[PDB]
Amino acid sequence: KPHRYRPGTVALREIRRYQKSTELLIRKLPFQRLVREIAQDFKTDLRFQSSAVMALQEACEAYLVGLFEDTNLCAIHAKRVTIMPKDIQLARRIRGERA
Amino acid sequence: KPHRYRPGTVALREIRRYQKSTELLIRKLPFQRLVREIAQDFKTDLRFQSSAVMALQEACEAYLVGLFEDTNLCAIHAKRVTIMPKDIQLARRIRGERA
Amino acid sequence: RSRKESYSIYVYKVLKQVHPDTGISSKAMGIMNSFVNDIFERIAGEASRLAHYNKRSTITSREIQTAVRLLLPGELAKHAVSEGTKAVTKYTS
Amino acid sequence: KRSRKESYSIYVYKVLKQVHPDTGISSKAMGIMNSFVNDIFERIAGEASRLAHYNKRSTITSREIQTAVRLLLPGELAKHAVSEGTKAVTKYTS
Amino acid sequence: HMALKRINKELSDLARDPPAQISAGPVGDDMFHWQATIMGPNDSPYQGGVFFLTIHFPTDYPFKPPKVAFTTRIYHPNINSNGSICLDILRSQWSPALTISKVLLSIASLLDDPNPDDPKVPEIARIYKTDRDKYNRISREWTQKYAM
Amino acid sequence: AIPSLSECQCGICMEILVEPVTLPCNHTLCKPCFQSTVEKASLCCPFCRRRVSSWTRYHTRRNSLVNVELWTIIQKHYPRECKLR
Amino acid sequence: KVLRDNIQGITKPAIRRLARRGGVKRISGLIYEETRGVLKVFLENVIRDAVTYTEHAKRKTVTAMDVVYALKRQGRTLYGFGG
Amino acid sequence: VLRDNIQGITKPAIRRLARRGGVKRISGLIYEETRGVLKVFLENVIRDAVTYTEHAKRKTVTAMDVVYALKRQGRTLYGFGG
Amino acid sequence: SAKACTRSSRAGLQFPVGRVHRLLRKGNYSERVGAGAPVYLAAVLEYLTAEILELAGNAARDNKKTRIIPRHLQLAIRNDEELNKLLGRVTIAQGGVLPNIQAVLLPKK
Amino acid sequence: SAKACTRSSRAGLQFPVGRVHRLLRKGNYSERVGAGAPVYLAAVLEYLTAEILELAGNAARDNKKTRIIPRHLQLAIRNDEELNKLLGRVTIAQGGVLPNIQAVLLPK
DNA sequence: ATCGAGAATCCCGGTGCCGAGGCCGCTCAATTGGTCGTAGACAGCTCTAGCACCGCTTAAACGCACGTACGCGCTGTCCCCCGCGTTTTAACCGCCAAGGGGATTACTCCCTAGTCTCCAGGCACGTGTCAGATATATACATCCGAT
DNA sequence: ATCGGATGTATATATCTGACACGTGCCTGGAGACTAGGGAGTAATCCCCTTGGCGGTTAAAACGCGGGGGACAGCGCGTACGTGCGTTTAAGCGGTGCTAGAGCTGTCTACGACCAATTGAGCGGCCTCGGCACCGGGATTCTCGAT
Ligand SMILES: [Zn+2]
Ligand SMILES: [Zn+2]
Repeated sequence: KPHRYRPGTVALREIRRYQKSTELLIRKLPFQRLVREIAQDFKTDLRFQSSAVMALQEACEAYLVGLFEDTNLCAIHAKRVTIMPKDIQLARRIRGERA
Repeated sequence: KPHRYRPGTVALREIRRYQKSTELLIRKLPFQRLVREIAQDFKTDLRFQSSAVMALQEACEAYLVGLFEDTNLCAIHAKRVTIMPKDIQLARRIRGERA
Repeated sequence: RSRKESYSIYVYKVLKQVHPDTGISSKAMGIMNSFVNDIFERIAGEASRLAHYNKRSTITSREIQTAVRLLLPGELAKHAVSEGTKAVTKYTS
Repeated sequence: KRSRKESYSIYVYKVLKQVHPDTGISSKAMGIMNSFVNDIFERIAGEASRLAHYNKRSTITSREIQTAVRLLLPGELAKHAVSEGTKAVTKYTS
Repeated sequence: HMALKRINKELSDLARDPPAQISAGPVGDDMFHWQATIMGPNDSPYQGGVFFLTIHFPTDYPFKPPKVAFTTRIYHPNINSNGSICLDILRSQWSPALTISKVLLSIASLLDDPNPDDPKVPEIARIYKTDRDKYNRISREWTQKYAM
Repeated sequence: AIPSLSECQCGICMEILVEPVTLPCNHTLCKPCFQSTVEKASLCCPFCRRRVSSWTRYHTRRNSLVNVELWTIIQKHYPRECKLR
Repeated sequence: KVLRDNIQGITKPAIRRLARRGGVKRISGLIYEETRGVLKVFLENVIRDAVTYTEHAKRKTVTAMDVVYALKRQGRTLYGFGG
Repeated sequence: VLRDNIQGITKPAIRRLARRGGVKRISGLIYEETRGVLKVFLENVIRDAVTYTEHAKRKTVTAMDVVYALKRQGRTLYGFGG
Repeated sequence: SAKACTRSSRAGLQFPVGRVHRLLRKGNYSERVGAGAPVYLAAVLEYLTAEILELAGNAARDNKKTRIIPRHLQLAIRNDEELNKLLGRVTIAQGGVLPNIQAVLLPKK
Repeated sequence: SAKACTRSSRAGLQFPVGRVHRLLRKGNYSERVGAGAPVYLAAVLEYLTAEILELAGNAARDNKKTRIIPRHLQLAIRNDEELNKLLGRVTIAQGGVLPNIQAVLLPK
């Protein structure tokens, strides 16, 4: 009686919707708190301009999107549709981050 | 009665022998001819110093060695031991050379 | 407050020359200004390095032309060189 | 006679004899050492000049070189190089 | 602190068996400034020469080398009018484990034979390199008109 | 055989060895002397003059400077003057 | 006012949204920890250079220009925040 | 005149490079792709080398030009000058 | 030319010749600066800006809007091949990404 | 330090202070150069060179050799993690490759 | 679990060669001394915005239940690189011969930094207004179970 | 191979709001005429080395065969993750208050640029002897078919 989609269709719909738009995808306050926590280790009692946090978030989101774009290709290369940590490690090693 | 090594045990010997040696691997005159034929297209009647040709050869060898290392990593990732052109294409795409 | 310089007016004039009807927002102005600064820095630095290699101590038009040839890809290089040569020829007389 | 050419060969040889009293170096490796020294000098000088220009300044003092060293070299190398340079400057001024 | 204790122990070590043809002592109540008298080596053109030198200890020791200055004026390839000695041990490879006895014997050895590798003033170094006889005579004249 | 107080000392300060560090050249000295020398002296072994900056650079990350195998023994067999200093 | 383990603020739905934008159809259950670790490493690397830049200039507030300069130095130029 | 010299990169000359790289078993289609990518890389380097040579109003490609081109491409080389 | 009007108009350029010349002269690039370098540099900059602005305007017209936004600039830069190769490492804030899905992921027919 | 002696010896250094000063002045880096920057730069350069030379000498002595061929330099650079990170993109002439074989390829 | 024959690799010893380390002559760049325009270190004031808090939403996150589809291990087939032996091909070393253009020096000129004076182009500031984001209500594309 | 629900996406219309485009003051930087000096264009010349060619020998490339091992196709398990609903949580927006600190301005002194004289640190050219390259001999050490 109830109506529900097969596994996968909602994933494709979400992919289309998120590639169509441009808004940010990480909540602002948790990311700001994480950035402040990381920064307070290097030098205590720091202050952040309202634009530095936004620039950091933009850079991190772009880097993560690129990393997942490469990870999808890495996963598809092995006759799989699921991404797992070994794919991320292989992509990072090839890209030269830790080679 | 003839003695034949098992398939895949001379390859390891070659790897061990070549990783410990440092000479150039490509013949000098064929590479000189290739470089001259490539360069004469951009500007006719050019002259090459020997040092420039040697530098080109050694840089090309280093680039090919790195590319084959990445290709071997990609091939091992896909539960294989052979290396195939799709591995080379994937490695070049991840490295950003082709994109 | 003090004077802060930018390429806003020139970019707006170029846009009006190309597209008479369309308009441009502030974020696009920032992006275009940053891109122009980046390309200017790249070209000027490459020209300075090219001048230093040849033991010369000046940056003439030909060094900027060679820097543009080195930096930009094959298809854009021809048009950029043609535009620069045309501008120099018109300016010199 | 050929024109004069400049290289860091003699200084590298002095350092090598300072660390290894009985180990010589080949010319093909002396060239590599010279290229390494030139590349590191160029990197540090360019970074320091860029840093000086970003603060609307017109002088490359020891502070700019030190911050460029901190930015460029990895952690332990940066710490050791900063300590060595500070010691050298202190010894030079006094 | 530790520097004062080391000064006291090295003074005791010098007292129990002083080195030959060299004797050092503090100027007064403080231990930072010392004066030392040294006799010239027998195989030298400085026969019968007695030399007075002053050494100053910094607040930290032995981690900085003490500053040495020859009181008199000598004609030696590694010495100037200021009395400072161009010795790599004195500025370049000074070690905390090294004692003042070692540096004093090194200075005595430099008196016996000089080093032309890195002289402070090279004019008298090449003077030494040119001819031995007239360098010997001028050094003898200097040490006779200065040390005696 | 256990080493006595005569054969276990820091020659730099001529004081009883405390939290020592052992160089590859088999020369041992107490840690504060090592720190002050590595940042302020000539960055070499004061005894044999061997460049050791690579060794300390490698061992600083993992905190393997101290030679506990001898430090613990010296502290255990000489509790009195270790408590005094 | 110390802050502890705020890296958990990058929740699983945010990582799934980022992967969906990146073009991933199905995600394993162990991806989240690896993504958090990579993000932490990248943030540390960028913020160290940002703090060095703001400390060479004798200030106490990091500006967006310092972040842009650090990103450019690391090889990832960013438009839209001056330069 | 010279043409069709790309075959100078022989099959053993690529097998040796693969063995140095750490490859155990090789397919049969790798050689053509390797020749293609090597040709692309050589063209990319030679374009900048020829530009450097022509800017200085010269006619010989000095190794310094090759080193500068490699450094510009992001593959700095040590040993031949600089 | 008649050397009576502005230097920017004297070369048929909308970018400022004087500002570029001052930036080259005082930018710590070389001891001397030629008289023809700023004109060439300004012409190149104007050409590149005009190309990107034209592509962005076309993308805006395709999307039925009339104000250029960073998404339009990102689309224009990434769609073209020459500018994509030129701006390989540039990250554009609030620019989104090209819409694409791999062929394997799409459902079977 | 006491004056009236060469600059390269006042700091106890081995690299030339004057040549580094001239290069900084005439390298188009900045309009003015301070008096203390060349000493710090020369000290850093000499420290890095000493590190690389010491590692290369150890590598050469491991092979029963009394000369440092470029292969020893490559081994010294690659083996150390910090120098490898500093010189990741640099290619050493005739340096070969640090020997390694994947565990899967080895026979069982 | 092993014995043993056959093949690749390392140690060792002797012989010869060429290039690296030391030395000499010399020319030019670093030193030292002195003078002078100015860069920034510092004290002081201003006023912006970064931080802190409080109250109210409702949007996103968390937990859990259910089902299915895909990662994975296993099995079987075939075909294709690997190891080896034989033969043809051109690389590599040494040699000779020539001339081209890379490098250097000398001469001269005109291009551009530097100076001062004059004026207008663009930046900070302010204000009117419509492009677009939003709400609201329909038309159509598409997914899923089952004939 | 579709049919009909059912969901979500796509489409047509009012609306109102704040960011975009334009008017204005003016002042700081850009433009114009003149001067002097050195950096670069141009002509001659030397000789370094790059291109061209021959002869030989031989290490490497080309070619063909036998075959074992690896790629790949298919199948069954079941476990992990997609999908959806109910509930709890902290992000988000508004509104206000406070002050730490970025930012701008006047002083003037110490640090650095500039230039003449000079000599010693450093570079070009020679050379010789020892560390390294090469060859012969044997001991060492994996390897594989046979048990
Ligand atoms: Zn001690
Ligand atoms: Zn020792």
